[PDB]
Amino acid sequence: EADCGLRPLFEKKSLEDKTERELLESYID
Amino acid sequence: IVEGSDAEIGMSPWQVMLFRKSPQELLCGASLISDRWVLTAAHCLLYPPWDKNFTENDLLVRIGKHSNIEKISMLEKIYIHPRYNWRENLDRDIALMKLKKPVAFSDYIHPVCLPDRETAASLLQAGYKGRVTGWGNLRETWTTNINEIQPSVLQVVNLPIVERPVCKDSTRIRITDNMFCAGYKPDEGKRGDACEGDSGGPFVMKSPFNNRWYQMGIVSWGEGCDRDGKYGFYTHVFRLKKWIQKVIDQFGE
Ligand SMILES: *[C@@H]1O[C@H](CO)[C@@H](O)[C@H](O)[C@H]1NC(C)=O
Ligand code: NA
Ligand code: NA
Repeated sequence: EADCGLRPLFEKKSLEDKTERELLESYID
Repeated sequence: IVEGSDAEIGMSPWQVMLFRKSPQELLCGASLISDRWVLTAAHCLLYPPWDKNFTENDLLVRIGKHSNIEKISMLEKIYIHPRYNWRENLDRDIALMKLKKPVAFSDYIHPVCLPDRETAASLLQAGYKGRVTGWGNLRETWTTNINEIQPSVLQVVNLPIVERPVCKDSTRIRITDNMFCAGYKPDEGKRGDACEGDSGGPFVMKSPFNNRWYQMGIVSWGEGCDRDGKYGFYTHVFRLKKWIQKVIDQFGE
């Protein structure tokens, strides 16, 4: 996989983008 | 993208734009899946009912664009799924483009993952939301001017996957397992869709298991943009991954 799917400006810096939580919430609800 | 928002800087670093080389013209979205391979929709490259049949030499891709951040690459070759059905319903709407040479990764250029069986099984469920990005039109139609529906920044919209019976019920087109549909229902209030120019671009989902982004879909076709009771249709990436892998294994040494 190497580092696929891990964004340098987000995951790699432990930052969330403004709407990703909405995606994860839909999986859990 | 209709009813989306401006992407944050570096939000979608796998984003690729497909252009006619000269004269210049934005054709489609695409996505970066390694330093040398770009994934797109077959109909972006081959579609005889609109007299479309591009070769490698007809095209350029742009990578890392938000709004020296951005990279222009030539293509070595294009590979279209052998069983892509352009005659009927766009079944197997998928193509690969191999870059002339590998690109360097940066903060703005980074590949998306392809799903494995477990990720696809877990996440491809009715109501689960994915994310679509593109430089396509902001609405199906314009009211004041042609440019009020062309965005200056990459656009992003989150959309839930829809129940298969609802997808099939919404259109006369014969839909196959190699397609899923996504978007809000009339009664859900919220809106959004891909539109002209977004085709070929990625539908991605973020794994709760490993927090990586996975490309589950490719913007394929719709009936208008953001219409009540209509949904966007997307190529089922995982269902076609053996073909993807076969192409990369054969032509990627
Ligand atoms: C362009 O023409 C056909 C149209 O169906 C296409 O399948 C093919 O890839 C291209 N032609 C040749 C000779 O390869
Ligand atoms: Na769930
Ligand atoms: Na709709």
